[PDB]
Amino acid sequence: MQKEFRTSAYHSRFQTPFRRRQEGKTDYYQRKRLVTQHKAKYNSPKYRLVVRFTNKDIIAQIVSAHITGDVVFTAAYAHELPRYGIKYGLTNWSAAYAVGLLVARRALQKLGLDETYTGVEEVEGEFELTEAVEDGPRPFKVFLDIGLQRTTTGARVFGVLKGASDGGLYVPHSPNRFPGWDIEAEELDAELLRKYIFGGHVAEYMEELLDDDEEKYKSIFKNYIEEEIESEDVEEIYANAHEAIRADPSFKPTEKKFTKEQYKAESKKYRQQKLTRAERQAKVAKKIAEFK
Amino acid sequence: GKSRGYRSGTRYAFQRDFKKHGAIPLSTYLKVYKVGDIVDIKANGSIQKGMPHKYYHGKTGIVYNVTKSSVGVIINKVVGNRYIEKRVNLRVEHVKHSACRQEFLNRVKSNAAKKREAKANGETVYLKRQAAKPRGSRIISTEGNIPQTLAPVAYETFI
Amino acid sequence: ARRPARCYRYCKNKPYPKSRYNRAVPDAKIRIYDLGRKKATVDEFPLCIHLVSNELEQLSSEALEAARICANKYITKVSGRDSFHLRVRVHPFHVLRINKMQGMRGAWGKPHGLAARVSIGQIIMSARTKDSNKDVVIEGLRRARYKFPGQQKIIISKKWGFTPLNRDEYIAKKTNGEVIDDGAYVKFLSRKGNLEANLQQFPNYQYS
Amino acid sequence: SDKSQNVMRELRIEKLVLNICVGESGDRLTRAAKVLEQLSGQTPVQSKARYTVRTFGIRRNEKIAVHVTVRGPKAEEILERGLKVKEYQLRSKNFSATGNFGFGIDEHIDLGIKYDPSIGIYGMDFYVVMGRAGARVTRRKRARSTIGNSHKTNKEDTIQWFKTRYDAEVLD
RNA sequence: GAGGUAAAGCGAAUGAUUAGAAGUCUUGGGCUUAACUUAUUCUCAAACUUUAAAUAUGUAAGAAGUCCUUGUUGCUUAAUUGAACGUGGACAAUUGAAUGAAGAGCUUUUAGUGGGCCAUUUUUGGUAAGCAGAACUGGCGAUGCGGGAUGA
RNA sequence: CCUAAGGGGGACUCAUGGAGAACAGAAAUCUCCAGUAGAACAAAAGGGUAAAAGUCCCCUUGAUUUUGAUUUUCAGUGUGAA
RNA sequence: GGUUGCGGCCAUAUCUAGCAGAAAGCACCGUUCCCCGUUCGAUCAACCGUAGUUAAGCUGCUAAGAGCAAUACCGAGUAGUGUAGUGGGAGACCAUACGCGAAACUAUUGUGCUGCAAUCU
Ligand SMILES: [Mg+2]
Ligand SMILES: [Mg+2]
Ligand SMILES: [Mg+2]
Ligand SMILES: [Mg+2]
Ligand SMILES: [Mg+2]
Ligand SMILES: [Mg+2]
Ligand SMILES: [Mg+2]
Ligand SMILES: [Mg+2]
Ligand SMILES: [Mg+2]
Ligand SMILES: [Mg+2]
Ligand SMILES: [Mg+2]
Ligand SMILES: [Mg+2]
Ligand SMILES: [Mg+2]
Ligand SMILES: [Mg+2]
Ligand SMILES: [Mg+2]
Ligand SMILES: [Mg+2]
Ligand SMILES: [Mg+2]
Ligand SMILES: [Mg+2]
Ligand SMILES: [Mg+2]
Ligand SMILES: [Mg+2]
Repeated sequence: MQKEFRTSAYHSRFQTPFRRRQEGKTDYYQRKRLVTQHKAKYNSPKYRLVVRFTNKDIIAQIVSAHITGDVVFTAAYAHELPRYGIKYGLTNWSAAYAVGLLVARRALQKLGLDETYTGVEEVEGEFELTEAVEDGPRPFKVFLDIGLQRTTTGARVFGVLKGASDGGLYVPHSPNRFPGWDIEAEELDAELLRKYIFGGHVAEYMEELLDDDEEKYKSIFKNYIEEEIESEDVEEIYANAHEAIRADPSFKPTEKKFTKEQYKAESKKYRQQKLTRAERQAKVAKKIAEFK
Repeated sequence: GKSRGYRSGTRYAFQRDFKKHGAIPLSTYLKVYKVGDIVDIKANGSIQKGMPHKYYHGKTGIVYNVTKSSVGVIINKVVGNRYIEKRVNLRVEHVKHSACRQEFLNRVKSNAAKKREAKANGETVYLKRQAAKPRGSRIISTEGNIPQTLAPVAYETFI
Repeated sequence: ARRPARCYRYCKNKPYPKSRYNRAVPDAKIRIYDLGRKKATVDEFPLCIHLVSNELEQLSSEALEAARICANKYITKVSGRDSFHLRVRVHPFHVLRINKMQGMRGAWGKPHGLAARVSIGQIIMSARTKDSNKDVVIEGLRRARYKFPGQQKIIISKKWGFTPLNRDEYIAKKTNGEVIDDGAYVKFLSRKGNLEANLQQFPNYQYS
Repeated sequence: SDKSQNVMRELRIEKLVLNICVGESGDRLTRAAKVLEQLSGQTPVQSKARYTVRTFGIRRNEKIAVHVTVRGPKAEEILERGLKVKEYQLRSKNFSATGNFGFGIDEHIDLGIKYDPSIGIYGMDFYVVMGRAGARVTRRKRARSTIGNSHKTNKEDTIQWFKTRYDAEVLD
């Protein structure tokens, strides 16, 4: 009764979007605004702090874009944190802060700007930007790229922001998206921000849940229970981790249990292979014959 | 009433290519232009800022100025009995590097390499390009290729 | 009313069709393009005879109507109304203009009539019939030729009816099960697409 | 693999939407909103007419209808309270091809709430959107995709699930 | 490099359009007609189009070039990065396609003119016109001479 | 003609069709699916635009100051506009 | 080789209908004290990685698949066209000479390639 829509003309005239837009992964509007560089700064690249959250991991990368593809400068993942002493809550706002601090320290070590631009060595939660030192190189400038993730006051991407800013990178930002920002009275409550930096919210949940719902405390905070980690010593886990991250921010790759060839040979066993033209012609001939 | 507006007659010139509408791929914004570069001008209809006039659509020129998002291009236009130097400000979406530079610069590199190697081998080489010359003599073998005789065909109607 | 056709014989202007730009255009005199037994199957009328243009020219809708009527009347009178299927292959889509119906000021004309722009070798009329009805169909077209200006040729087609296949390739594809009826026309077998649907639609398909 | 008796293929209610399309604006619509807030415990939202129709007495952007969306156990409670009014007998023609179903009560006191002369009686519309786990794929911002054909909810599956879960009847 | 005219296309979008056939009417009436849907069919577009010429058109084919080394700045870079302009060094007449070149470049000053017309080809209005209006070129005007008997 | 129909940011996706829901029916409101834009973008027409240039929301005055360069029409004068 | 993050070109990558998927990743998935946003913790925010699952997403494979791309003793040196004649023809138009040269059609083949970082039976 109604016209069939998916005609051959519909498919012929359909213009498919960009591959990574159809994947729903790249916002090319924002990407153009982030990447495009002043034409009189000819080959000087703009550096992005790409911050992406998965269900289990925090990915922070410093990236510059080129015609053949993006090039990673350094990268810090949340699963590197256990090396530094954070094994649980690998997606906290505080885990985000630690990852941002780690990527900042690693980038500055790679560049050579360690003694200059140390950052906020005494984290009190105050809003601060990395100021340049007179008669010295300017701080490494990086712009935050949160991708498709929504901008909300209290979001974890700005946790990675705050960690990277305190780590010595100059990343331009405002404090009105941090946890503890009073929108009515436009000032930042640094006490609550420091709480979030050192897992204060998580510790308060532990304390509030333990005396109200012990069974839920046992299921949600199992790993802490078998690790004998209470609320009062939650903060120290981060406070030490910070210090260790500043002590040795260098990247240590995981020792690989197999070689590239072994990985490839194992994976190739589970990969279906395309039928040859002759094979599918033979299948067609067989189906015709069995159709008589 | 005659109409001679800025974009008159650009109905097809300023159209996007079929199945090529929408966002600009970012290699356009990643290319680097220096003063003295030779660039083609091709208006992109989806960017209306910094758009060239229809005369410069399809022209090639020299970059003379580099600004935040644009380049200044020098074009020579015939006005009566002489050329006038025109200075056009174009956003980089309407600009592309000219491919004639890389070919001539490659012939320069190849000539330098051939001349130095010929000097190393102690011989001489001629570097001037040559037009296609008439072909030389040749012998056509007919083993397996004995000439087939054709004739004009009679008239037929095929409808 | 109507000027002599000589005033509009030649394709001097660009095509001027009905559009959103000219709207008050009269109708063509020809409205019927298929006559005779238009529902006959392809196998019933193997012989095709064409009236072909040897002119780059314009034919009015009035001439198209007159020739259609003349050919139809003669062929139905001599051989019966169901012994043929006549098709007029040119549609008048070009609007002629008339000025008088001051001086040369504002002389852009008003729609006056419709004409078909025909090329050299363009088919004007096609008549599919049986072989035994050749001389009749030919004389029907030869009479219709008088209603047209210029030179036209009566050409006996090499093909089966209104199909694009010769009278031997059609028989080969018919005995090979590659042709099925579609009412007045046929559908041909394709070696592309869904194999099962192709086989179902052409059951007698002797695959090689 | 691809086993139909998988845990994640379980049908369950996504949302229940309660609609009262009072044809006018003002006191009647306000009292209908009061009824909806009473039943659901949630502030309802008023919908405006998309265009003007003189026959129906509505105009564009005039607040006409009121509706509310409930999810979870509260949706289940309201749905079974309404199925009591329907005496657990829907029609085969109450289920859409996409696996959703709906019915409409005519008096809101049949649901089991107290009647007030000031409020009056409003009829009400119930619609239940069915869905399995993984529907977040079609609603999330990043990497949004479509649901595979086998994981989709359809009319036959929804009818069978309704008959099993409510011991009710679907009048074919 | 650019182009969207000729051609082509319409079982490709838009718009126009001839004919049957098979289904659905469940939201048309009296087996029936008419609607739609599906696969087909005839014919079209200066102000339609996926495609797309020929002719015409932009740029380049070096010494003011290419490569190597390292100076200036308040611009620019996280930078010791660049941008521009440079010092110093190497590559010599096949110095980097053809053909031609009563030489190239530059300046001042002033006359007449600012009714045009014709032919081929492209082309608009008009039934057409030794009609009216455009495109490119060549002519007449401004030009005699041989031919078209005669004739811008 | 417009204090937004200007500027910035964010969120959302349009025309239309199908299948469903009391009154409710061809057209009210609700839901899902399909939907390359077949919608919309002040006004002619053409071009352009889909995580937007469209719809809705938040904040605003870059519709500000200074005087040069350039493009179009062009005599390479003015005006307008960019 | 698989996978993820960020990409380049932007369908050989899209679309429809099926099937398979080890490891890790990704994902769905669980919860609402806290920052935050909603008619609705569905989306968005936060928390746990603890209770579960490859069902879906994703990836690959299948189809005389639609589409798309490429190629060509396919059509066709056809249509068109630059240049020429005191060529033909009443004309409409056409042929010839020196050059350039399509589109549809037909057939065949293919169905993402790839850069940086990290990771994995
Ligand atoms: Mg954004
Ligand atoms: Mg174009
Ligand atoms: Mg503007
Ligand atoms: Mg004319
Ligand atoms: Mg044009
Ligand atoms: Mg044409
Ligand atoms: Mg074509
Ligand atoms: Mg068409
Ligand atoms: Mg004078
Ligand atoms: Mg004068
Ligand atoms: Mg005068
Ligand atoms: Mg004179
Ligand atoms: Mg003379
Ligand atoms: Mg003489
Ligand atoms: Mg004479
Ligand atoms: Mg606007
Ligand atoms: Mg605004
Ligand atoms: Mg926006
Ligand atoms: Mg000027
Ligand atoms: Mg001006």
